[PDB]
Amino acid sequence: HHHHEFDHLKDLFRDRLIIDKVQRRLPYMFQLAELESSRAGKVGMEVGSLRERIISSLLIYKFGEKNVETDLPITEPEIDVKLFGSPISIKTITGKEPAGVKLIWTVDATKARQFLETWHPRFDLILVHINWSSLGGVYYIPDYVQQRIFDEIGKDKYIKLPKQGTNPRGVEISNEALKEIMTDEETMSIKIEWKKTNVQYNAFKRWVDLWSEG
Amino acid sequence: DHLKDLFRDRLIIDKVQRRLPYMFQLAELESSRAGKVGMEVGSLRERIISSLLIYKFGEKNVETDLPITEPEIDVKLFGSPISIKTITGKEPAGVKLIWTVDATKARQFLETWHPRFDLILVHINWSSLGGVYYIPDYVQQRIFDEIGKDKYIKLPKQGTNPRGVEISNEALKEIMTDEETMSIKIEWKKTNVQYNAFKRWVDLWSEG
DNA sequence: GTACGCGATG
DNA sequence: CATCGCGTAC
Ligand SMILES: [Cl-]
Ligand SMILES: [Cl-]
Ligand code: NA
Ligand code: NA
Repeated sequence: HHHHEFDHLKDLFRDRLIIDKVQRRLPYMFQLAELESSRAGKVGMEVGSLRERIISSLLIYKFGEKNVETDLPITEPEIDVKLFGSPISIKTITGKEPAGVKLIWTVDATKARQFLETWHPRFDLILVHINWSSLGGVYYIPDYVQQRIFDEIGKDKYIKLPKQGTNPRGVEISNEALKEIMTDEETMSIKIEWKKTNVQYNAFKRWVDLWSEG
Repeated sequence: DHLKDLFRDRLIIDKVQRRLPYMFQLAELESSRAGKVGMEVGSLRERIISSLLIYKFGEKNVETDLPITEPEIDVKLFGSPISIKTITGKEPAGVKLIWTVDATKARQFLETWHPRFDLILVHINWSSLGGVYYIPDYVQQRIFDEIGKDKYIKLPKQGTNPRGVEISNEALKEIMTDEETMSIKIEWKKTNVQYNAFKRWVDLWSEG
């Protein structure tokens, strides 16, 4: 179709046109996502679900709709999209460096410990490190990189349980494990300067107009 | 806060009955994956209800500038906080008062919380009958006073993977069916509407 | 009944 | 160190 771009993830990350489009436009697209996922200028966690659409759409752009399977139930653990049948986890995180990234959105103490004792990395990860007005990047972290680090340090150092007596939102990858998987030689990245654009937008207008018309 | 006006104005009621299902269907279409609806649909439904308030009562009288992580309060109407909640089913069940699963913090909530704010509860029942309910703070408080915190508030069940502290189904039934609660009946009829979530973004990648 | 998605911000 | 939003479906 007319919106097609003229180890598949390796190919994506080395494609010069993809690199240029991501560097030039990912900030703008992510800014539209946040403008649609906020209230009083504060961004909701649900922005992640919209950013995920944007990243899956990059895959469709390069590889074609026939080769990207987006039809995964929204509550599926980990896997967000498949590329030529191969599962991909997408994660997004804002900060000077990524911190506190979740592996599962479970807070119950018993279920969290069950996860710690059973989970290991299985899926290729696309991690977007957002750092507004500064430098971040998008990272392709192969399943085997995650497995290497997990094998080396063990579950008890890789996985951080929710802290009891606080109000958290899930089981996290440890900050040390995250930094190690992001910086492995076999991890690929596109660096991004997250420059903001003067784009505005009132979330309520569409709906007020639908109430008012006719 | 004049919310009773919305529930007594025949003309606005008619627009709500004719248009709420369509708008809520769009919200679901934009909050799904593989045709399964995400919890975040509630945040978009809330925007639709706040917009109804803006239309009925005026921009000047509806404050929407509340942080997205504010507990309970979603909007203010003539200065008065309003909680908006949405729920799908044959009857409303398992509705959250706070999105805390931690056992200790959930207990603390149980021990300290009481109803304070007017509630707009939207009961969605696709292809059947539901409604929009205005449940005044005083109705919630009266039921809470009669049955007590331990019958009104349901703690997250330990050893399961839930999402928060709930109003009990007993309490929800009582506040919904109270004589002083007002409602607009809604026939939740689906409309033929085509939409693809990814198209916008694929097209922007191509244009970019 | 019980499974589960999405991180930003004090 | 910590705080909090949003229910569906299975
Ligand atoms: Cl991960
Ligand atoms: Cl309530
Ligand atoms: Na994800
Ligand atoms: Na709400």
